[PDB]
Amino acid sequence: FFHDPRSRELDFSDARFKGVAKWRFADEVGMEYGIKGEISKLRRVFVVEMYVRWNGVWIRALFWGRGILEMSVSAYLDRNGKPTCPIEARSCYIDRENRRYGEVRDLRSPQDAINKRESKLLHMLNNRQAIATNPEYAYNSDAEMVRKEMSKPDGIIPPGWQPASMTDLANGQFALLSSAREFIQRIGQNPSVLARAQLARQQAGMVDSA
Amino acid sequence: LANGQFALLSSAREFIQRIGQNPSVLARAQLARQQAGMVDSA
Amino acid sequence: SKLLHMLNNRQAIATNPEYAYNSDAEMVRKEMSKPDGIIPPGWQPASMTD
Amino acid sequence: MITCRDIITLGLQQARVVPLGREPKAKEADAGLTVLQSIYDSMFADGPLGPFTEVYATSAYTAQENERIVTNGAAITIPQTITEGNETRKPYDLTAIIVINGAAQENHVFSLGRWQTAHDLTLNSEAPLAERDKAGLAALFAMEFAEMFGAELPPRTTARGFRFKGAISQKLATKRDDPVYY
Amino acid sequence: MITCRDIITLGLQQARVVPLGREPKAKEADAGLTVLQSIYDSMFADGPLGPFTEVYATSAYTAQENERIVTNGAAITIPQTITEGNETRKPYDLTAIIVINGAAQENHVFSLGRWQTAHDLTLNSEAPLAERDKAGLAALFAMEFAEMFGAELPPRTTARGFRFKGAISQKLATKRDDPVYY
Amino acid sequence: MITCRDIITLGLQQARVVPLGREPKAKEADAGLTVLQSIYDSMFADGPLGPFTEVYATSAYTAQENERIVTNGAAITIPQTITEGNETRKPYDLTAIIVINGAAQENHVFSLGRWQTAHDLTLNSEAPLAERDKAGLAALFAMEFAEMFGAELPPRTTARGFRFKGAISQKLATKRDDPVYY
Repeated sequence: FFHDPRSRELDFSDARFKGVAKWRFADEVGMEYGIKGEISKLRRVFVVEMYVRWNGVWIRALFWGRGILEMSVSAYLDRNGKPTCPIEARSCYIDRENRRYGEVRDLRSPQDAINKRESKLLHMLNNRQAIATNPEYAYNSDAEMVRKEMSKPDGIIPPGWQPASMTDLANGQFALLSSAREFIQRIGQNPSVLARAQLARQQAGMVDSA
Repeated sequence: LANGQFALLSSAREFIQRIGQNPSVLARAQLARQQAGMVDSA
Repeated sequence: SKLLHMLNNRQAIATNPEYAYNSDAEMVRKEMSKPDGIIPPGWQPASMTD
Repeated sequence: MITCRDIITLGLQQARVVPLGREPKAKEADAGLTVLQSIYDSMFADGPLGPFTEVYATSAYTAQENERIVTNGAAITIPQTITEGNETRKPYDLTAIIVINGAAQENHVFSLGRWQTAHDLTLNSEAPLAERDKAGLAALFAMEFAEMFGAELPPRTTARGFRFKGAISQKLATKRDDPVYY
Repeated sequence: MITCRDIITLGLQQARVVPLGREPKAKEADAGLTVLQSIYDSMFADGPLGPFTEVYATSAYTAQENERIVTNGAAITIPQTITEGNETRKPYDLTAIIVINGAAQENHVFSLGRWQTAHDLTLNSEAPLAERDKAGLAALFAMEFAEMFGAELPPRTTARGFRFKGAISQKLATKRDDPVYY
Repeated sequence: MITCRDIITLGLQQARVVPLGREPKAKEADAGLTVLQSIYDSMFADGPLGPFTEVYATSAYTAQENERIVTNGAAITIPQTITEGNETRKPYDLTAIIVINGAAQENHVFSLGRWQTAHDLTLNSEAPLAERDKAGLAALFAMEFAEMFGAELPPRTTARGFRFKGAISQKLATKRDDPVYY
């Protein structure tokens, strides 16, 4: 679908032109409008319809990358008698500068905070960072080889290294994921999927999706 | 860091029952499934 | 966003100014805040989990 | 211009092995050069001058901050000014640049408006980053250099040198932003 | 006008190495200058004189508070009065200004109604911020300068010098606002 | 080119057994070679030069990082550049390569843009990875080599050598990535 900018309204009343802008097969275009081929099989072209208000009338035109194919006054009338467009459409929400977002423009910021606050905890509850304590018995084996021996349960650890794990500030993460598993259920997952007996959904659930 | 793993498996045994195992296998009396269970599988 | 910033970072204080003051300062406290880290001696991970 | 031999003269009469007003001899002030070279060379390798970034370009590359250049034949120019979107600033305080050809290392460090040189440090050339303090750099030198002689440094001036090592291991001079209340 | 050599004379007879009433000699009062220069120069670099702000302007710029000027050819004028919306005040107590040309640093500090100078500090020029106390600045000097000689400072007057270093590391003289009950 | 005998000369006058300016004799500077060989050979076997990977190929194989080659008759070439999808980089800092024929081990190590050799280390050949510091490698040598004589190293310079052993046991010089907030 293909409309103009500078159309503030979500019913497309203020629009000047609207069209369909498709991809077709080159067989089923040239052998439909008399254009000769390659101007192989399954070659794709880019024909595009267009309903432009050119003066008081509505011109219908359809063209491609070179030349037009047909162009005439639109055949369909309206309730006033004058020729108009048949294309009709509607958007969900509008912004100050002309954006057309939907419903899942929201539920992205509260949904990247469930996927990310889950992979942080899985990374933090398997790894034990290793600090050096005695710089004579330590500084002897290695550094990066030793902390991979602390994080797996079948390991041998040399002397002088201390397994200081980050099993703190994880109860601050569980209480911060569970604040975003609950908002994602309260702004989005209202449409009669929450489980009262036809009162907390007949007047309380269907008025937020009105 | 095993009580941090039990609290992270039990967060995935509960989501797997809430997105998938809705189709009238959860156990109200023909209200939490006649208008609440069969509208997610619509 | 204050809590998300405060529950991933552990500010590092200097304790022993001979084994510390040797590696770096700003490189060390980025090794405390990530779980796959190596920490030199002389630095103490005082976090703000209060 | 604080020369290299002013530190070794100040370092030796710091640990009270040469008297006040007399200068070191030839064998004393030529063993101190090899150990004062060693402390400056162990600061760019892996020490308080910050981590470095690997790069390998055989072209007319110009160096960035904290970047260890290991090119073989090239023209590596240390920048004087940096334009980050017409924010024409000088480089940060104490950020180093290494350029390594086949066998010759040339380190660099920018301390107070000037690129110090800090390689092949002879007995006449100026010492890098000794403009910040002169009697603090001669106490970190003479802390372990005095152990070949009998003496050792007193504790009121030993902890002076451990302040100078920590004044360049933190880079806390440049003002930074306040807490935010986000 | 408290000269530089009054501190070194007071500093040496503080640590009871020269007697009362006699003056230091030539070699004694010329090694103390290089170490009294070093403590004043290690206070503007990174020390209790506060953090500094980077700037690079090649114009007729006038300096602000706590701003390290690293211009190359310019006319940098230290301000005397500051008009913050006809609040024509003097600058705050102990706030510094650095101006750095090609190779010459000139620090500045405003202590009690006057910009002290604190660079290239010779044996005749006045010492910066010694009007606040004279026998406290000669105990911070002679605390570590006495270690080249045999003696050391007694503990009743050592802790006098650690009060003077903390009296300028806090800037707690200027009155500030009360708690608020918000 | 820092030779092997410069370390043994610096190591012996570090522990103050030979005086300043005089060189070791023949029997002293030939027992120190067998023990300086032993510390370099106990770093590739099982020590701070990282774990190694077994391989057995009898072909024209070219070596990778950290790979102990135990071929019998072959042409094993140590790589100079590595192309990981046109990321034509040099190898990492301090990563070793071992090649073992029938009875001759030849270790290798890449420290600052050059493959050091570190085998059959004679009295004229250069010491591996002594460009990083010279007076730190002579304190790890002379820490236990001085025990055959009467003396021992002082504690201000003993802890210098335990920094050099930890500066190559961590490989913390190369900059790595920040925390992520995943």
